[PDB]
Amino acid sequence: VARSKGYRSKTRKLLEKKVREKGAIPKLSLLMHDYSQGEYVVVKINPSIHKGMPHRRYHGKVGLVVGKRGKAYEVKVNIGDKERVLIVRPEHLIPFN
Amino acid sequence: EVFGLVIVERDYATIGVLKGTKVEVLDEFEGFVPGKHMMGGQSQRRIERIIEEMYHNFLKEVGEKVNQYFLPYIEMKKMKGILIGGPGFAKKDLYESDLLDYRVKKLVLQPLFDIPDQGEPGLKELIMKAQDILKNQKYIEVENLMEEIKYHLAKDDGMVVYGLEEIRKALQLGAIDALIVYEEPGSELEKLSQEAENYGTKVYVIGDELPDGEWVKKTFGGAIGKLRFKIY
Amino acid sequence: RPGRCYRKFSGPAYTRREYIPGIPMPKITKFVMGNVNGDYDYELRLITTEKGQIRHNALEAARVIALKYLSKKLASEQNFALVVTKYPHHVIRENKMMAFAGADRLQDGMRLSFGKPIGTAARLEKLGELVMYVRVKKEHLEAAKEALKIASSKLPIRTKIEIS
RNA sequence: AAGUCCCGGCUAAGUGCCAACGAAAAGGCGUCUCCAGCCUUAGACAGCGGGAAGGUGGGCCCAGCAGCAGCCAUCCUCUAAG
RNA sequence: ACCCUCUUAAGGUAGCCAAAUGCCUUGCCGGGUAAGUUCCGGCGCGCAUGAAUGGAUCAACGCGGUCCCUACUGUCCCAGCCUGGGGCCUCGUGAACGCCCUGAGCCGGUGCACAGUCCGGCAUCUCCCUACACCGAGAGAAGACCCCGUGGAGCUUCA
RNA sequence: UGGGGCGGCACUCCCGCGAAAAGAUAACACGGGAGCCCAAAGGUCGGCUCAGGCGGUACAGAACGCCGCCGUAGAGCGCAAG
RNA sequence: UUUGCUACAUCGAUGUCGGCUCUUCCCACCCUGGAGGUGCAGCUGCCUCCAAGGGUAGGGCUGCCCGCCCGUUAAAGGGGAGCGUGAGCUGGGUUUAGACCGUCGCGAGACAGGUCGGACUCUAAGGGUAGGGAGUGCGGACCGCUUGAGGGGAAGGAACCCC
Repeated sequence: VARSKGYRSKTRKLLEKKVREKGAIPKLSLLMHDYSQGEYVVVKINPSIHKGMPHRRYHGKVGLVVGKRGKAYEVKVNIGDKERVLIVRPEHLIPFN
Repeated sequence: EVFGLVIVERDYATIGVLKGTKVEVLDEFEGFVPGKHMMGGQSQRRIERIIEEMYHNFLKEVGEKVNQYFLPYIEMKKMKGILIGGPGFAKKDLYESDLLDYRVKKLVLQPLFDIPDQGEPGLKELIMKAQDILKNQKYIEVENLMEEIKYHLAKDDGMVVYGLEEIRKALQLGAIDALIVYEEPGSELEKLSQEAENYGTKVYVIGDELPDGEWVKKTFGGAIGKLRFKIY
Repeated sequence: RPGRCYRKFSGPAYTRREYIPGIPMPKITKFVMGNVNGDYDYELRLITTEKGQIRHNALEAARVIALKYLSKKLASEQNFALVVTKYPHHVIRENKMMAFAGADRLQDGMRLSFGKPIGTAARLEKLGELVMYVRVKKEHLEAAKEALKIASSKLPIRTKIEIS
């Protein structure tokens, strides 16, 4: 049988949360930084924040910030040879390096 | 004694035991062997597979159920023979296959019988048909003992004791292995038989039904026994 | 069915009872015999030397023969403790449909070939796993080697005997 | 076409002379090798002659089993000996 | 045998049967044979007998199906001898099919898994006549079986 | 479509596993679901803490109400699974 | 040597059951030959090992194969060769077209159920085999007599009776 291609399929363990990270958002110090254009970020999905959540295929990728729309950011990521632009809420981002 | 009774058909089997003159049913079960019409494959080559395969699956549980009910009786050495009957070739296929235990298969008395019915009426039919066989199977030790007794008498080795007075002498020492007592109610022979069982001596009670009984009564007065060891 | 069919590994471990309906009861029911907590000198063991599977039929026959031999020597509750360690967790299954459903022009051949459970087995995934051991005093060391040798004859995997 | 090449060992079956290609559990002190443990010139193992045993063949049960037929203990005339 | 209920109105009467109709199945008992899965008679758990969808029933008739007996015989045990016309040898007339090739002895292998031709062996002097058909996966016909094609044709009806 | 047929629907969609710690990945493989329900079971603001257990109380009982102690979730969140 | 599983080869065809005829092979030994054990006194049994040189027949029933049965036999073993062999036969079975019955289907029609009737083509290039004639070589033309490398064989097998 071929697999169902829902939005959150084959994510039983990617969207786990370890016992010491559970609860409504713990880390506020990452949210106190305002990314400017040209910065590098890492797309890290937060399983407990259900707004502005990216797709499984982008978890752990490194993007470049190119703009801002509201409270969410426009991030340019490479998948293969293709450029893709995402709009991600800052709860799903960490700075790179 | 106990005699095993089995009636087997293509889809029905019955298991029973003959305890003296009593007939007791142990298990009756069906097998669901279908035919060519409720099929199925609509192919000649493989329709005949099922009809010849759950036919065998049914025979497998008949043999398995026979083993469970008959093996306990064998271990106490209480069964003397097994009679198998039934219509068709079901009895032949069961007897000549590996589905019976060798202990059970060794006790099956030839030949197989044709019985039309199942259940308790069918079991009584099987016993009636085999009355000739059970006549020979009921007295074997007696026939074996008389030959052995006759051999010892000619050798003049003193292994056989006869006479009411001398038997009582050997009974007290527990030297009589087997004592054949002629059937005579109200006489010393019956009283002697009852006492003899107390010393471990196996007792065989015979009468006019056996041609050798007349020989015992005419010669030894109806009392004769085999000695475990020489006395004098 | 010959034991060469279910002696080798074919697939993963198949144990989860909640996703597997209709598993037959194993032949082994008693795994510890004798008087454990008795005072014993020797603690000799039966150790495999290969990887494979042991059907629950082989595991129960190797146990009856060993218990009868030791009980034949002196007694039952007396100074011996017979213990079989592995439990048959794995479930072995047979494509029985070759028997019935393979001849109705039903899903015959290899069509719908996932099999149905027929019994259980003990996976032996390491080299040198303990299968049985027996504890006796010093006067019975010889009747204890022979019990484990006779039992080793009814098991599919090659084994040794170790004394300690 | 190119070694009847060199050294240390094994096999007696024509085993073998097979990368992909043809054999299992079990048995063999057949022969070759490495580890254990236990006895040895205060005479080991095997063998050979003798002592090779006595109260008693004690016994319970038994005409009698006078180890060894149904349960079982356990004492020295003793020393180069039981 | 009698009464009540449901499918859907009623619930197989007279007869007949293991039938040219009975799956189980070579049904069971008898006849016939030394020996009878066929045949005859009887029985009737009739998968799935039955009344103009015609039931039971055979006098006469049959280049209809089946079983038995007598007679008779080369059908056989088990083959033999004889005759006419061919075949065989000679004169005259005078075709057809097989044909990559002429290179086709055989055994074990290789390889789409059964080689005349390849590998390893063992064999093998050339030509001609009669006889035999085992092999050449022998010759003869774009397989009727089976499946496929958004190919047909005739028939049917509740498409 | 392990020939076709009969069966089933692996013919649209969702969850786990198959799946080999990025991504992609097949089976007439395994374990199951959807084709809706709700004017609140939707929006926001405030207060509170759940299942289970222990001690004391008339009817009161394992399980009514009251007074206290513990309880990381062992509850609930329309419906499968995560 | 069964029955399945797979779908590699053959669809501008490798004639598809059984029987008869004829040939050969395997051994996992039914009888015949050798040796042993036995709960082997003798006769008869049962079992183990070697061994494939010879044998393994006649009938009733069924299209069969299997199987059951009759009278014997030393025994009346079991398998392979494209389930050996239809350019050798046969044509009972099976699978065309005609027809009857039962069940099923509104029908046309179906069955894997029963029954009656239903075609068997060919002149042998090559090989092989069975026999019969010439030639060249050995070795100038002829007449006569031989040997015994090699090759084949089952040339014999078995039972009953006497002492």
